[PDB]
Amino acid sequence: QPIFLNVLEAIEPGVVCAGHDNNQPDSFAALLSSLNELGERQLVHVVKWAKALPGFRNLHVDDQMAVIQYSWMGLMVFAMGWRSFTNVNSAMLYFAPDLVFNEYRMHKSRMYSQCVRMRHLSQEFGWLQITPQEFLCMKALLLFSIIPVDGLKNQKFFDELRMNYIKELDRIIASCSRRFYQLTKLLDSVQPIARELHQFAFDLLIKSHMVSVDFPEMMAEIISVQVPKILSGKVKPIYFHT
Amino acid sequence: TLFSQHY
Ligand SMILES: CC(C)(O)C(=O)Nc1ccc([N+](=O)[O-])c(C(F)(F)F)c1
Repeated sequence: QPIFLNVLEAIEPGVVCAGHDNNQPDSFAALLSSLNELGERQLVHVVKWAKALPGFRNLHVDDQMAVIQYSWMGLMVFAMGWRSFTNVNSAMLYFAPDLVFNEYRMHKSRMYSQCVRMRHLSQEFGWLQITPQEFLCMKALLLFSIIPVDGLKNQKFFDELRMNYIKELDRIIASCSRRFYQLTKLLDSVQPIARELHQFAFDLLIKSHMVSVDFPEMMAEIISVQVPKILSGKVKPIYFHT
Repeated sequence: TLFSQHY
């Protein structure tokens, strides 16, 4: 109905493949190389998607970049959670059509804890009967859920925008009041997962030269420059609940 | 940067 929902549908990215060799047996390096490549590819799509979001151009440019860089892992996790829900009912993790994790890959990548958390996130889509329209509006608000402790270059514009995305999530929800509690809670839970993924990726970047994992240039850069701001506590997420 | 050099 709203103009709003039309937009999110219209701009929602399409299928992104990882380019993985599914004929080669699994190794840590191969799996982790194909996730890194996938990361880069999905980053490109998140950037394009973000810039077409309504009111996004209102932000100062450096806020535009910052916000995407900080929130990217979360958004990925979230959409990946859904992709897994819709495509295979959360029995496995649908990173991409050519990169679907089963438990064995969960263990081999050495991200079993983090993957486990994400499968549970996928299950929540099912348990809560999340609709495609709640998913899209939730995802758009994720982009506005993580900011530097010392705020942005133009905090006001950000706050306005975030406020209006909350409102719009409220419109498409509607004792229904309790729906909001749940979704806000489900949104809150994305952050600790992205944080665990941030640490893993960081640590991995740091040993990459020595485990034969290849990092695309834009990854290495984000993971080394922006991510450590999150892990050091300069950049914190916005939680609905305490 | 490699992000602001492609934005
Ligand atoms: C940087 C690190 C290893 O590549 C990584 O976490 N990559 C990555 C790539 C893609 C996706 N995805 O959702 O499509 C995700 C994740 F969001 F699931 F965690 C992580």
